[PDB]
Amino acid sequence: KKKRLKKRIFAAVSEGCVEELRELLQDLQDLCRRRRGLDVPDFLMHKLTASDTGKTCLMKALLNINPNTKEIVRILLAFAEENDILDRFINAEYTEEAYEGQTALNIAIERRQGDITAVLIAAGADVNAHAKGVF
Amino acid sequence: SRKFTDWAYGPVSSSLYDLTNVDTTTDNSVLEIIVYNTNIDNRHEMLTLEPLHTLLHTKWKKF
Amino acid sequence: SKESERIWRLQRARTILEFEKMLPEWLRSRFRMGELCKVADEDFRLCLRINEVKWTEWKTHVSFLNEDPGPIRR
Repeated sequence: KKKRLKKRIFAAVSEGCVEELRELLQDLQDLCRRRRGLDVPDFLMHKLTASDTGKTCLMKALLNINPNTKEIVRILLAFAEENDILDRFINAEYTEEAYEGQTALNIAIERRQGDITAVLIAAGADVNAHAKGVF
Repeated sequence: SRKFTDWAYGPVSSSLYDLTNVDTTTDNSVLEIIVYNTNIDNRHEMLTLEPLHTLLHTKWKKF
Repeated sequence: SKESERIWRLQRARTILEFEKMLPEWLRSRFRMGELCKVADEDFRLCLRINEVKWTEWKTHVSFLNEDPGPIRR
């Protein structure tokens, strides 16, 4: 029925912090298990990332901040661990060739979010990502 | 508000003023009344302000 | 001196609006960015302006408007 799960998660991480995301978080496991053995990391990554911008479900939570945003990462890191695709997700560089290579790590330094920085390092992110682009 | 921040990306912000009654596109705006008015000894400090300064710099620049 | 810079700038402004009054065309010369949204769900109006700012007193910038571009996207 073409459920708006990519649209719903973007409006969730801005302001609808905890409870609306987790009700959507249970919905995605129901939508992946139906194929009973597909290419699993190909499908779940495409349902978290726009085609053109390449923006993840983490970075959209990282651009706008909110005094609940420590919670919005740990819930989102634990979901990427239950499908064992956290490593390709945490190093998901921007690929729209505007400011390409700017990863989810790079937003955390520039926004001066020191607390979720060490959380983002503890998952094992690459601290060496080159960012070419329009700048 | 009459001012917005488009994007930050570090210490380089981009300004954006509202400009709805300020430039000469309507009748009797602030720019027309700040130039064609006597009886004010404080005009030459007024045009230093940011929605007036760079705009009047821009309108002289392009034509 | 150190005050003629301001009062001559007025004498520039005496001419600039005079050329505005001299040309009652449709004004193809645009001098603003039209219909750019400030913030609403419906009101996308009040044509705008762009300048640049500078350094220290950093803070966590909450209210942005776009996904950090410098120029237009695409």
